[PDB]
Amino acid sequence: EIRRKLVIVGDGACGKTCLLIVNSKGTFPEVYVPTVFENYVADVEVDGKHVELALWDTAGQEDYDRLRPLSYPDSHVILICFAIDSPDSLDNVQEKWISEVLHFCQGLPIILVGCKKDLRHDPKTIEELHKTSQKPVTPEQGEEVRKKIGAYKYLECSARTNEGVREVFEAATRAALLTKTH
Ligand SMILES: Nc1nc2c(ncn2[C@@H]2O[C@H](COP(=O)(O)OP(=O)(O)OP(O)(O)=S)[C@@H](O)[C@H]2O)c(=O)[nH]1
Ligand SMILES: [Mg+2]
Repeated sequence: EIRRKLVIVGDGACGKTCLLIVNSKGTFPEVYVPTVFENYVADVEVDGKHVELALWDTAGQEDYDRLRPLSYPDSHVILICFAIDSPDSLDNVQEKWISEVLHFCQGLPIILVGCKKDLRHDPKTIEELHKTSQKPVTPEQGEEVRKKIGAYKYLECSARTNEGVREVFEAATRAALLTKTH
């Protein structure tokens, strides 16, 4: 039995829990419950190998800054997430999340994950951001941040539509199988 540990971090409401549950359970949560700390598990098949990937969900809320790092030890891959309909959430990837991850997870592969990809072209979302002179995050913007934080890959996904959800955890599992070779 091959076992690896994934930890997902990023701003509150950036869409971490919905990504984990859609990958592992296969249904979008009908109701929104802010996370404190939860652990899931998913069978991931990449390159003929079956990996039991432990999904360590964390609190994006800054009120839970203190106890969040208890999730990090013995991690094999880190997903730092942001919401594509929130440029501010991509800022916090650089301003908060990379500093924390690097304090506790020296030498790990990081996948930068743009969540809520379905909201980029959402006419409702575009109109609402345009009111505050904001635009949804572009793939080029995520690509530059990926490069600046030294993230291995940048992947865009939508838990809502299940677009690019599998590609996130397949890349994460491959990365985790390199981090530890036993
Ligand atoms: N449109 C869209 N909405 C999403 C998606 N994923 C999550 N959401 C919405 O965003 C909100 C936050 O979802 P959630 O996954 O709980 O964020 P989180 O990062 O876990 O939030 P927290 O526990 O750190 S406070 C919810 O209202 C949910 O419906 C997505 O892929 N597309
Ligand atoms: Mg959550």
